[PDB]
Amino acid sequence: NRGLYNMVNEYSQRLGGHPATSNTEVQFVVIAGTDVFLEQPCSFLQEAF
Amino acid sequence: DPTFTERGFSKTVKSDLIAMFKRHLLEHSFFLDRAENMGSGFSQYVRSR
Amino acid sequence: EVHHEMASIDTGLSYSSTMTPARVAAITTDMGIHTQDFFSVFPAEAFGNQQVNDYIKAKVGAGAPGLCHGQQATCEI
Amino acid sequence: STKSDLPAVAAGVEDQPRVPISAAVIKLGNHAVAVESLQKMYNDTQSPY
Repeated sequence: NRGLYNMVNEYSQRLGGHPATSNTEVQFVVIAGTDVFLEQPCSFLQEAF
Repeated sequence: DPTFTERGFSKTVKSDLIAMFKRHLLEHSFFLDRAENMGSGFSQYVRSR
Repeated sequence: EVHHEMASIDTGLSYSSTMTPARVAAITTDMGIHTQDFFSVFPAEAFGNQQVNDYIKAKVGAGAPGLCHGQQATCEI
Repeated sequence: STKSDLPAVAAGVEDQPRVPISAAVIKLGNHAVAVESLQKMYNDTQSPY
């Protein structure tokens, strides 16, 4: 709900939204990945394709 | 290609590698043969290959 | 152990850098059909009978050794 | 005044001697831009680019 520029800054500065993990079979949920590079656009707009 | 094997070898990555083996075997085989069919691709295709 | 500490500041106010996804290198997740079960999600709940519950669990709900497509996508309903 | 203060802003940055550097450059519109890839060092160290 917060300001736009705050959303955009947090978008790259931080992870979040509890994204699923990579290179695993069952698609676990991750909290502290070692070196993972996640970028989720569907979270910000709340839309599915 | 180092981008595929940056995470070591795991089941998901091995499966991606074998799928790409199948694709690339079916597509880019006997390259100079299709080099005649492509037409204007004459030199840039073979040079790139 | 050798240590080394650095400092950084952004000078201008407005944004000074932009990334862009340019080329799709690979598709990790397979887009196929893999329903996420609930009986591994909700193990505590159960029906009234043990007979009906066992029958239900055996008919439908029931580590994969090998996978040809990749990291399977959980489909939720 | 900006001209009177420019030596104060560059605290010895113009003083340091310059050396030629190897990098690809392109002309976009009016801006000259340097374009490069650092993947050699990360491929040498088996770390994710």
